Amino acid sequence: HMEAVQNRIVEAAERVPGVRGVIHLRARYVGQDIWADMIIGVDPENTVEQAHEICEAVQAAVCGKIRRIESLHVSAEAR
Amino acid sequence: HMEAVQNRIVEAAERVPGVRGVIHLRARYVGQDIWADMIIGVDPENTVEQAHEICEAVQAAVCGKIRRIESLHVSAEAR
Repeated sequence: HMEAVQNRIVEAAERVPGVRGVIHLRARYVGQDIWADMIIGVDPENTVEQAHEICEAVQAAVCGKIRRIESLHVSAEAR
Repeated sequence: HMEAVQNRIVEAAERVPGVRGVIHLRARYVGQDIWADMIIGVDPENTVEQAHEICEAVQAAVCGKIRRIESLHVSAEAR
């Protein structure tokens, strides 16, 4: 039930330009809502500002596809 | 007592090349040891890899100056 949602989250993140994998995804229910935290991989040669833009793009992409999510935080690490 | 340690932490971080402020510092005692978490500001045009190197440098600088610290995590955001 949750694994199906986790899979949809990872797939949505991986379709955003600049994502080099999902390093980490924590997702849990608060009532019927999902609260999640994730770390994406990015090109180490991207700027801090570009990494920020990719994170934002993932947040928007994931939240737009998975409507039960009411909190999502995305950070980036080199990969 | 803790504020004096927090001040030493911020000052140690600010002396590392590439640090553009301390955005966030949480520090608490676990017994006599300090466990801390901090966010530094960095140039948005630095690479992800450079930001990583600055974080490492801050970790080493802070831990070397403040000997009671037994856990320190450092991350970076644009500023």
